[PDB]
Amino acid sequence: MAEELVLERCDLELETNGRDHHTADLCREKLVVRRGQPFWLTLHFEGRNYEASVDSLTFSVVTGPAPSQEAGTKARFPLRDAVEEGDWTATVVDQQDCTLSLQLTTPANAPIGLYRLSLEASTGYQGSSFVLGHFILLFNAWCPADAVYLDSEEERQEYVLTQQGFIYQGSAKFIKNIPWNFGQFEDGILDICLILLDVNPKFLKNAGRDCSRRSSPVYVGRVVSGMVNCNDDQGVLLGRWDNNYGDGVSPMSWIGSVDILRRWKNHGCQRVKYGQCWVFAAVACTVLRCLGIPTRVVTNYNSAHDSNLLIEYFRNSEMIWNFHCWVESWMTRPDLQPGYEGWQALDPTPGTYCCGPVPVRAIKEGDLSTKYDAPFVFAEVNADVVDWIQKSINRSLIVGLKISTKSVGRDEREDITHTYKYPEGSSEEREAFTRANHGMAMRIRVGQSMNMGSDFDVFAHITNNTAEEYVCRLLLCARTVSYNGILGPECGTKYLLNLNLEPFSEKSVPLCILYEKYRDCLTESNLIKVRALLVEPVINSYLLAERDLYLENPEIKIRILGEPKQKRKLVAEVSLQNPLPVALEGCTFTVEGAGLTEEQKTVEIPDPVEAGEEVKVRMDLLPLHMGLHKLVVNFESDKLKAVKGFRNVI
Amino acid sequence: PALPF
Ligand SMILES: [Cl-]
Repeated sequence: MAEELVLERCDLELETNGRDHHTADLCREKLVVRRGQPFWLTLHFEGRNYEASVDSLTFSVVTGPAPSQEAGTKARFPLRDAVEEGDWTATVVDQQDCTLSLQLTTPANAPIGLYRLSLEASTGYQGSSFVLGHFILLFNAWCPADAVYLDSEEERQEYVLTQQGFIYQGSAKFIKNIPWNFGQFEDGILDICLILLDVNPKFLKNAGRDCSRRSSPVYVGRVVSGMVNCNDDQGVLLGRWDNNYGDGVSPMSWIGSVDILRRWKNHGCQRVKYGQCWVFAAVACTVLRCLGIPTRVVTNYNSAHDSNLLIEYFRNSEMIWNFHCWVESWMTRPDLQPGYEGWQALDPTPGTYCCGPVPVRAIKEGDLSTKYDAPFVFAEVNADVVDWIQKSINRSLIVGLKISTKSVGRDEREDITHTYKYPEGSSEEREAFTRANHGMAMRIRVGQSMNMGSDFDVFAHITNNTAEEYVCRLLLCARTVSYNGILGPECGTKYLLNLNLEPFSEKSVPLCILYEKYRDCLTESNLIKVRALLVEPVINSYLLAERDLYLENPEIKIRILGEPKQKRKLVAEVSLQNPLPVALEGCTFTVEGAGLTEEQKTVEIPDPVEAGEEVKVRMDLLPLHMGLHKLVVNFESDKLKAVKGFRNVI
Repeated sequence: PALPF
């Protein structure tokens, strides 16, 4: 006899839900709730109320464009007293005259996103399915069973609910706290974040699978990361670092994420102008916090001291900056080995999805095979630099300084450097350097000898003594250097982007030093400083090698014409061979030496001397005494001055 | 600004 039920309306209970699910701000118009936790609907009925003996109620939920039960994006479940742990359930908690209070639970591993809720009221012989409305399901750091679980309320407040923090800029020794409006709970943001997901490459590739996988805070974090700065047009931000931001808004101008998200949407999801590391991280932080993943912005600082070849190498992507900001998020990592639950580093700055998430403990341990993108993060806080100048650690460049983040629930900076790096020179810091960078050595060489005037080769002689092939970058350059420390213009430069070093091998990499280059930029030193920088860019380890080079003057040949008796009868033969490729003008000798002459014989030359063309002169000597005697010569030219020489006699 | 060394 019993008639089917007619729903008057469905109360979403936005207040008590917003309160219990910590989504009070996101529940202005619409129900948003977190997973793994009961929420409340109240059915108002027109006429007869629910009677458990008569009516059988089923609910259906779908999320995304291709829901399926196997993928977790669809679920059907009854209304009944027995409530299973970790499943989609609905049960009654109150029943008055007209109303029926329901309590719904979602799995703690339920996919996040927008859901359509349907009800099927079957009364005896009949039934009628229809839509109730929509709830949005978020990540739940309060839920012990959730992967993003976080056991400290103060931390939950900080890394999820707090909508302002500090982003640290400046330098290692002058840190500045810049305040920031994350505004993850402002009008529109939640929807815009949801859009960001539904435009992501993996969603286009396979929308159904994508929505399924948004159960994983790893997956979402990875997706949240590479979408803030995409190489696509769909990405949120456009980077620019050349103080030329007149086209759009200046990276330094922004004080919040919110306005960037809106601009991006309101203009067909097109790159906002412009951003830099810390703007990307803030945007990622906002998006992540909004979706319920505990997140924070961090700043790592670097410092570089003395035109050291490193500074030169960079002065003219994966480079070394004054500082760099990325985000860390909080989740378990059952995709990895045990014990990597906790902070995971994510880098939304330039799978296209890079970088992360990767455990921060994996970086400190140097377990660089841990997914995702461990070497890239490791590179951001580790640079090994070594000199040779005949090993000798160089400190012209320090990376991994004062890694900083806002302290929990206070207007203060928290130094988190210890989480990334072991103490310098510790058993652990070395133990971990090993695990990372599983004999490599380089020097400068000349081979044949060097003459002022002549062109000649210098070699970066690199030796892979180990069993591992490396792919290195090589800068090999030469400048003139002064007796009193100054450095002159370039007189030889060879850059090599790709230099492979096959195991247990060597290379001698030539650079040509041309007269034409050095000749007019030289000083009386005759000093060329050759310098090789060898970059292994994966580990971010460097080998420096430098060597100074003296361009010797041409020898003066001296011969003893006559006989060596303790009497007289001697003559001098003194020759120089011009080593230049040019007319050597206004040539003269001087010769003298006590015991051989008492008349310094200056002889001038009217004939300019050519390249290779030598120049002999003569002088008559009247020796006097018996013992050892040394003749002494000087030579002068227009463009070649003060070349000496001597010769012993008896 | 974020500055390259
Ligand atoms: Cl199905």
